[PDB]
Amino acid sequence: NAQNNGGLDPATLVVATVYADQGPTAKRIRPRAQGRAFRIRRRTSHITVVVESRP
Amino acid sequence: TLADPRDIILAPVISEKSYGLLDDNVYTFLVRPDSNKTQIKIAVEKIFAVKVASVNTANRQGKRKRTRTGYGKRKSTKRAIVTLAPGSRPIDLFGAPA
Amino acid sequence: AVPKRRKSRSNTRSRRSQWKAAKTELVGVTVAGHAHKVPRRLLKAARLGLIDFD
Amino acid sequence: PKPTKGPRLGGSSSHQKAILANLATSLFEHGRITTTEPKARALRPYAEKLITHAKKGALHNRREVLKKLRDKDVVHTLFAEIGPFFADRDGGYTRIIKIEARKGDNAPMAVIELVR
Amino acid sequence: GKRTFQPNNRRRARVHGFRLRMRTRAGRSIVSSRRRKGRRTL
RNA sequence: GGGUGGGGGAGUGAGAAUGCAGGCAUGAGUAGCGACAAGGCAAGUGAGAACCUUGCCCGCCGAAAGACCAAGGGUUCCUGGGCCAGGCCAGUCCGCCCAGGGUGAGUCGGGACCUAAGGCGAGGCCGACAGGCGUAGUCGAUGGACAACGGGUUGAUAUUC
RNA sequence: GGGAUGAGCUGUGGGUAGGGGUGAAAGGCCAAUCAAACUCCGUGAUAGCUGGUUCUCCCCGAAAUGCAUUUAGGUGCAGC
Ligand SMILES: [Mg+2]
Ligand SMILES: [Mg+2]
Ligand SMILES: [Mg+2]
Ligand SMILES: [Mg+2]
Ligand SMILES: [Mg+2]
Ligand SMILES: [Mg+2]
Ligand SMILES: [Mg+2]
Ligand SMILES: [Mg+2]
Ligand SMILES: [Mg+2]
Ligand SMILES: [Mg+2]
Ligand SMILES: [Mg+2]
Ligand SMILES: [Mg+2]
Ligand SMILES: [Mg+2]
Ligand SMILES: [Mg+2]
Ligand SMILES: [Mg+2]
Ligand SMILES: [Mg+2]
Ligand SMILES: [Mg+2]
Ligand SMILES: [Mg+2]
Ligand SMILES: [Mg+2]
Ligand SMILES: [Mg+2]
Ligand SMILES: [Mg+2]
Ligand SMILES: [Mg+2]
Ligand SMILES: [Mg+2]
Ligand SMILES: [Mg+2]
Ligand SMILES: [Mg+2]
Ligand SMILES: [Mg+2]
Ligand SMILES: [Mg+2]
Ligand SMILES: [Mg+2]
Ligand SMILES: [Mg+2]
Ligand SMILES: [Mg+2]
Ligand SMILES: [Mg+2]
Ligand SMILES: [Mg+2]
Ligand SMILES: [Mg+2]
Repeated sequence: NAQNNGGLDPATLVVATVYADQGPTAKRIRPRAQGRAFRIRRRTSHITVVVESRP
Repeated sequence: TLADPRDIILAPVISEKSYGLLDDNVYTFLVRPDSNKTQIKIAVEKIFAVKVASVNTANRQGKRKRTRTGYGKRKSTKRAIVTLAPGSRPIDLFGAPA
Repeated sequence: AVPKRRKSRSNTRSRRSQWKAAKTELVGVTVAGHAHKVPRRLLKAARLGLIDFD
Repeated sequence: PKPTKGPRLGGSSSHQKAILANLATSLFEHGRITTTEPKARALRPYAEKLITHAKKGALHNRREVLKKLRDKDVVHTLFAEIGPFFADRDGGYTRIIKIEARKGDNAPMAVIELVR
Repeated sequence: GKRTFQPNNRRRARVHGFRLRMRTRAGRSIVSSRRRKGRRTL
């Protein structure tokens, strides 16, 4: 995106900020011993990257 | 009031197996699900003016399908496989040459 | 044994921060005129062309 | 050779015997094998000793090799080509090269092959 | 290690079926009350 | 959609009930990933392969872990697709998802034949009512009687074609 | 480890139902529940017992004693 949309130089790009936030969580069931039922969480992420051009 | 032989036979069956049996001169029809073999044989003879050696039948249940949250079922059907006498005129299905 | 109390934020974070990936070191390789970087243990494979740089 | 220190490959040691023999057969048949690094490191001296028997090349050596290998085609090719090819080299008939690990279990991989 | 439910369609019908429910006034009331509640199956 | 004032009326105020519902933490990137038969190499496919396909080695069962039924299940069978859910990992694979196709009987297993235990039971007897029991009768196989064998063929049926 | 031609084991079909059944008898079993099953209704059973009871400020401010009690961890009257 930086090189195409912004017309920047790829050799100057540095990963300025990057982080991973939480997405929605799906819930499942794992059967355990003696009629117990435990919950299993399927987590997802939102990953955000901001590259910037600087000498 | 009056009975017509054409109310028993609904449609031909169009498939690879059916096309394979056309080469043998055996025809497959969907019949009304409460008819019997003798009735189907009489009806075919009357309609297509042809000799019939034997008629075989089979029921088939409908498939279950789910659309939004719960299953739904298709209709059950009864197929009739009709083999002609050895030397009778072929039946022209008018669009099923095989 | 069961945990008697829930851990405070500070105590949870002290132990949680020590779970981390170790970073491997990369050295330069010139194969087929192009320059790449591979871990030093894969130098022979890179020079013989057994490494797939995708 | 020197026995394994620690748990054997593939479970028991009756399995390790077969693993080593199969790896040796494949190596002599193809000249080059890709496998996990521990298996290749365990294979190296095992295969070098068979090559030494083939270099000696008598009927007793052939019987001794047939003790471990079961593929007569590979025995024949080892006694006809690999032995005479290495007649002028004093050990070090194989070479191990490390490769990128594989997905699934991140097992380290290596290739073992004869020198030429 | 045998469990309580051993399916058998003929026995299920002969023990809980429509013709059995309709043979006694208690079963007739059961069918009527399931109708009143609006059940799919009686 | 609100403010202020005179009045009127309240499902009018929560921190606690091992309270109820929903979302989310701590334990914690921890336990576990379900038999003590065992996997490996080469090639392929593919964006991606420990697990999919092909070949060859190796190993296990073999009074079964092989081959047929009954009950039960209900399309899970075959072909062509699919790959964000599921499969205790991954998956290009699948008993998962989508579409289409697929089950052919005078003789096989049942009915249209027979009855057993038992059930229902015209009249009937008994019982304040509700109802109980039962004759004639009629149902009720797990039993009796009664006619087919061998080969071939499809991706999927075959003592059925 | 016990029995393994017997008072055997087992399939299919049937019968006995709650103060009732069945029991080579242990109060055992009768759908993971049995010194009287389960469901719905009476029903929002009752509990001298345990718990809970939600905004504010101003004034005053105790008792844990007597008598009686199928009473003594409850209540009535007095005292405060
Ligand atoms: Mg269970
Ligand atoms: Mg009409
Ligand atoms: Mg025929
Ligand atoms: Mg039929
Ligand atoms: Mg489907
Ligand atoms: Mg040792
Ligand atoms: Mg291990
Ligand atoms: Mg042994
Ligand atoms: Mg307001
Ligand atoms: Mg007002
Ligand atoms: Mg309120
Ligand atoms: Mg609150
Ligand atoms: Mg609370
Ligand atoms: Mg711990
Ligand atoms: Mg573990
Ligand atoms: Mg497993
Ligand atoms: Mg490969
Ligand atoms: Mg399949
Ligand atoms: Mg998937
Ligand atoms: Mg997965
Ligand atoms: Mg009467
Ligand atoms: Mg009666
Ligand atoms: Mg009778
Ligand atoms: Mg009958
Ligand atoms: Mg029978
Ligand atoms: Mg088949
Ligand atoms: Mg019964
Ligand atoms: Mg006692
Ligand atoms: Mg019980
Ligand atoms: Mg009772
Ligand atoms: Mg009682
Ligand atoms: Mg009352
Ligand atoms: Mg004061």
